[PDB]
Amino acid sequence: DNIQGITKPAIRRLARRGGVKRISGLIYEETRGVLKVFLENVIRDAVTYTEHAKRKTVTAMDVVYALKRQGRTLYGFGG
Amino acid sequence: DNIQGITKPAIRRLARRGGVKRISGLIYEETRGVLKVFLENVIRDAVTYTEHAKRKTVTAMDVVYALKRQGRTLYGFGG
Amino acid sequence: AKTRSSRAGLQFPVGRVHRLLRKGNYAERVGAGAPVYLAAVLEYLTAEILELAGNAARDNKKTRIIPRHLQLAVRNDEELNKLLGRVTIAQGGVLPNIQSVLLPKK
Amino acid sequence: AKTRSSRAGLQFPVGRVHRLLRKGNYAERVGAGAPVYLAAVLEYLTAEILELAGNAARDNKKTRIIPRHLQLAVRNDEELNKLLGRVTIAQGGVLPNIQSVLLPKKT
Amino acid sequence: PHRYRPGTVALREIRRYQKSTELLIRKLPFQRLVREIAQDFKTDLRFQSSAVMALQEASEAYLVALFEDTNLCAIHAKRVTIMPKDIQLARRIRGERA
Amino acid sequence: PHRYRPGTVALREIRRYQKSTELLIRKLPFQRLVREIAQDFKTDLRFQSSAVMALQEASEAYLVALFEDTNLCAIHAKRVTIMPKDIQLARRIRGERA
Amino acid sequence: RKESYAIYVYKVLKQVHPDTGISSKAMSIMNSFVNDVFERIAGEASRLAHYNKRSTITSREIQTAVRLLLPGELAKHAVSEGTKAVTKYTSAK
Amino acid sequence: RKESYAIYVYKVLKQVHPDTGISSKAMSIMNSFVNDVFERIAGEASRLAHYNKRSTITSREIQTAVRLLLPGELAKHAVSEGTKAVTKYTSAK
DNA sequence: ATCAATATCCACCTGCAGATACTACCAAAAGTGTATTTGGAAACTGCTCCATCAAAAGGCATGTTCAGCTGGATTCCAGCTGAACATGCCTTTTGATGGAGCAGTTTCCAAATACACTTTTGGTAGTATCTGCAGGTGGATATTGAT
DNA sequence: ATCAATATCCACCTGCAGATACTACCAAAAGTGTATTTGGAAACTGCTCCATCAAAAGGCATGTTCAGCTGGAATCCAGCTGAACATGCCTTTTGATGGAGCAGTTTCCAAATACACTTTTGGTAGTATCTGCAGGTGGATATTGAT
Repeated sequence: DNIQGITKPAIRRLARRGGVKRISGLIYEETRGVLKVFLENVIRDAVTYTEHAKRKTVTAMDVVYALKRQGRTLYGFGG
Repeated sequence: DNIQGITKPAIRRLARRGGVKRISGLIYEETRGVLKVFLENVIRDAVTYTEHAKRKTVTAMDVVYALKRQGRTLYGFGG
Repeated sequence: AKTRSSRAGLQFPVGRVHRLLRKGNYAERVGAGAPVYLAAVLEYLTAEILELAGNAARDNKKTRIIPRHLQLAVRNDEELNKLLGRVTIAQGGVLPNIQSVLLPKK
Repeated sequence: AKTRSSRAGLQFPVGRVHRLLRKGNYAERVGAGAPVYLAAVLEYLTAEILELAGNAARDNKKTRIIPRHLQLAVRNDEELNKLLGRVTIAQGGVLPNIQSVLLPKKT
Repeated sequence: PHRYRPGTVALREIRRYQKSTELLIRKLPFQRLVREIAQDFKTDLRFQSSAVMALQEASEAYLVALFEDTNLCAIHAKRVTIMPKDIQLARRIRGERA
Repeated sequence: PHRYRPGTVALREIRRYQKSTELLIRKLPFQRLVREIAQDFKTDLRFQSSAVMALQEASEAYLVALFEDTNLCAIHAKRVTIMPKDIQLARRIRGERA
Repeated sequence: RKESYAIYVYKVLKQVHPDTGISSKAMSIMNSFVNDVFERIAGEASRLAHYNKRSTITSREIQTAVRLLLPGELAKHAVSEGTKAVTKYTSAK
Repeated sequence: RKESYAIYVYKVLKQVHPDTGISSKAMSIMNSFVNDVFERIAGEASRLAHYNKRSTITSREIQTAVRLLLPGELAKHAVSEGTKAVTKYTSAK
C-alpha cells in the first residue's frame, strides 16, 4: 500500500510549485488517485518495451520511450 | 469583412450542437477570432505542403496532411 | 497457386500489405509473418467497427450505413472511442447529450 | 582532405548526420545537401538556446549552465517554448509565477 | 398571443442540432474567409471543392468541441451563460494558448 | 507570541518552491510505489536507478503541471482553494476523461 | 491507379451484416480508418526494431506494437486474431 | 561505443558565450534536444517525401520540414543558416 | 385541474441520386522457382550494477490545538439575452463553360549508389590535479503583524 | 507611525564533487577516387474540374421591441483549513558483498533479398438498371404555458 507513501506534506509541496495557495481536504486522495493512474499507464508501456527486448531489467530508455508515446517527452536520460 | 461573414446565427447553431443554452453577447467576436487562428494555423501548412509540390491548387490531401500534424486527424477525404 | 490471404484465412490482401511495408520505409527488411499478422489485425478491427455501425443503422430503421452510424458506433464504445480520440469523422455530428443542470427547472 | 563540415563552414558533423539519415531509414536515397542543411539547422538551434541559457546563468551570478538555466531560457522565449511545449526538462523546475488574485490585501 | 419561456427553444434547438450532421456555417461565406486567409501565405491559389469541404468540416468540428468544454467551464462557475473568459480558460488548459 | 496570518506562509512556500528544482517527493517512498505497481504487471522485474529517477521526474512534472490548470479552475470559480472537482474539470478538458 | 481497401471492406461487411449496405462517403471514412491504423501500427513497429538495433520488422514486432497501441480488450482479441492467421498460414503449403 | 553531440555543442557553446561552462547534467539535456529535433525534422522530411512519391530526401525536403515544424521567426532564421550552408558547400569540389 | 397553441411523431408515398451490375481491357501486382546473401539466434562469459544489508542521525512527517477567514447559503434587482416578428439582402442552385493547371508520358543528364582503400577521429580507458559552488555562518536589512 | 519578531539577504568561505587536463590505443568513421545506375526535372498537352456568370427563389440573416430570469452584488456565519508545536520515526547517506543479467564475440543456418519468368487481379470505363431513403402530406398526440 505504498500509494500512501506520497505523504500529505509532499503533495502540498507539489501544489506550491503549481502555485496553489490553499488546498481542500479531499485533494490528497484525489491526487494519489491521479498519480497512480499516470504511473500505471507509463510503467505498462515501459515494461512492454522491456519484455519485447527479452530483458528482465526496466532501463531508463524504456521509461523514456514510454513517455514519448504518451506525448510526455523527457530530456536528461539518453533522450 | 469576411471573418465577419461568419454570422451570429451560425455561431449560435454551432454552440447549440455543443450543448450551450445561454450565449453572452461578447461571445461572437471572441469566437470568430478563435476560428481565424485555427484556419490560419491549418491553411499555413496546407499551403506549405502545396508549395512543396509545385502546385497552385490546394488539394484535399494537402489539408488532411495539415490537420494530421496539428493533431486534428480527419477521416473521409482520401489517404 | 493460392494466395497468402487465403492461406492465412483472411480477406485483406496479405500481399498488398507486404508491398506497403517495404515501400513504406519502416525497416531494411520485413519478415513474412508480419504482413500476415498485420493484415489479420486490420481485418478484425474493420469487422469490429462495421459490426457496431450496422447495429447503429438497424436500430435507426436503416439498412445503408452512413457516417452518422460510424460516429455513433465509435463514440459509444469506450475502447474504440479511445483509439480514435483525436480523430474527426466527417459528417458524423455529435452524440446527443445535454448537461443535466440545463434542463427545465421542472 | 577537408571534412564536409568545413566545406559547409559548420561545427556540427555533416558526416555523422548523413550517416544517421541512412540508418534512420527515412527514404531510399539521401542527397548530399540534405545532411548539410539539417546539420546547419541543428547548430543554429543549439546556439539559439545556449545563448539564452548562457544569459539565464549570468542573471543568477552563476558561471556554469545547469538544467534550471535551460528551463528558464526555454519557457521565457515564446518560440522555443512552443517548439518544446510537450517537452519536460529533468531538474528544470518551473517559472516563478503567482496568480495575482492570490496576493494579499490591496493597493 | 403565444410565447415560449426563455430557454425553451434554445433547449429545443440543442436537441435538433445534436440530431443532425449538416454543416452549420454558410458555405459561400466560409469559402470567402478561407480564400482570403490563404492569400496571406501565397498569392493566387486555387482550391478543390473537397479541400474547402475538408477545411469546413474540421473547423466546425473544432468549434463545437471547444463550445462543449467552454460550457463545462461556465457550469463550473455555477453559471449557465458561456462567456469570453469561459473560452479563454478552456483554451488555456488545452495548451492552445498559454 | 507572534504568528503569521493564514496565507502568508503559503506564499512564502510558493515563492520558495517555484525557485528550486529539487524533487519534492521522498525518494524511497516513491520507489516502493514504482516497484509495487510494476510487479502488479510482471513479476521479477529490475530497475536501473535512473529508470526509477526518470519516472519521478516525469511524475512530478505532470502533477505540478496539473495543479496549475487546477488552480486556474478554482479562480474561474472565484475561489482560491482547489477542490477535487477542480482537478476533474482540468483533466476532462485536457482530454484525459469524458 | 488509385488503391483503396474499399473492396476488402465490403467483403468484411458481408460476413458481419449481409443485408447491410454502405454509403460511398462511409466507405471513404473506412478506408481512411484502415490507412490510419496501418500507419500507426507499422510506425510503432518500425520504432521498436530501431530501439533494439534490428533491421527486420517481424510479426514479433507487430504484436508488441498492437499491444502498445490498442486499448485493453481490443488488443487482447487483435492479438488472437493475429496469432491465428500467422499460424494457419505457416501450417499450410 | 556511444555517440553524443557533446563535443560539438561545447564548440558552439564557446562561440556564443566564451567563458561559460555546462554541467554534464545539462549537456545531457542538450543532447536529447539535438536528437529530438533531428528525429522530428527527418520524420517530416521522410513523410513529406512520400506524399510526393519521391524516394530521395533532399535539402528541399529538409527545408519544408523546418518551415512546417519550426515556429515563425525561428524557422526564418533556420532556413537561412541552412541555405547559406548548402550554397557554400555546393561551391567546393 | 382545465384548455389553446404548437411542436413532434409516425405511417405512408414518391422520385432520383447514388448504389448495383454485366462486360471488356490491361498495367501493375502477386505467386513461383532458383541462386546468393546475411540478420540475428545461439552459446560461452566477462564485468557492470542492481538488490541487499548494516548503521547512525536528524530531517521531516504526524497528530493536535486553535481561531482566521473562506466558502456556501441566501436574498435581491437591474439589465442582458431570448423569443418573436417584420423585412429584404444575399447565398444557393445548376447549367453552362471556357480554360488553368493537374496529371500522363517521353527524355536524358546531374547525381546517387556501389565498391575499393587510405586516413583522420571521436570515444574510452587510465590517471591526476584543478575549481565552481553548495551549504554553513554571522550579522545588517526587510517584511509582517500587533498596536 | 512605532515597533518587536522573523524571515531575507549577502558577504565570506571551505570542502569536494564534478569538471578539466594529458597520454594512449583504435575501431569505426569519414574522406578520396571510379565505374555504373537512375530518379526526377524539363518540356509538351490532353482533359479534368475550378473560377465565373446568369438569375430568379425564398431561405434565412438582421433590426427591434419586450420582459423573464440570470448574473453580480451584498450579508452572514459554521467550520474548514492553515500555522505553530511537540515528538520521534524512517528516509538519507555511507559502504560494501555477492551475483543476476546485461552485453561482447564468435559460430552459422533458417529466412530474407534479388531476379526472372508466369499467371491473376483490382482499378478504370463504359453503359444500363435498380433501390434506399429524403422529403412531403396527414392526422394523432405529447409538450408547453396560461389560467
